[PDB]
Amino acid sequence: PYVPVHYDASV
Amino acid sequence: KETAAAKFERQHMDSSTSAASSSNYCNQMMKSRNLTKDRCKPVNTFVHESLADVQAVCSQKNVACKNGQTNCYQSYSTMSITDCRETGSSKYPNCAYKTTQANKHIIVACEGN
Repeated sequence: PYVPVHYDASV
Repeated sequence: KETAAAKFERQHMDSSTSAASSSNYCNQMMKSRNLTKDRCKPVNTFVHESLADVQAVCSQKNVACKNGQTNCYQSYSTMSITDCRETGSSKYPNCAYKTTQANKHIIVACEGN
C-alpha cells in the first residue's frame, strides 16, 4: 500500500 | 521503465548481509546494483534489514523531508546501514568508495505502490 521511494538520511 | 519503488529496492536494499563485509563492500555493491554504469553515483545507503521492516517504516514517525515535503518517515528503531561515499580521487569509470557501517534510524519518503 505505502512503500519507500527515496532515502532521506540517517539519524 | 522501473518504478520508483523498485529503484529504491535496487539502490538501498541489502537484506542478505547483516552489515558491511569489508572495506570493499561499497566498491562491490555500487557496481553490482548498477550504480556506476554511466556516472559514479557519489553517495548511497544500503540497509541491512528485511524488506518488510523497511516497508513498515512508512507507518512509523512522520517527519518533514529535506525538501520540505511531509511524506517522510523515521524508523522508531535503529537499523543496520552502510554509507557509501565516493572518494576524492575517484573518477569515472574507476569508481572508488569509502564504506561506513553504522546503526541508525533511517528516514524514507513513502508513496502508494
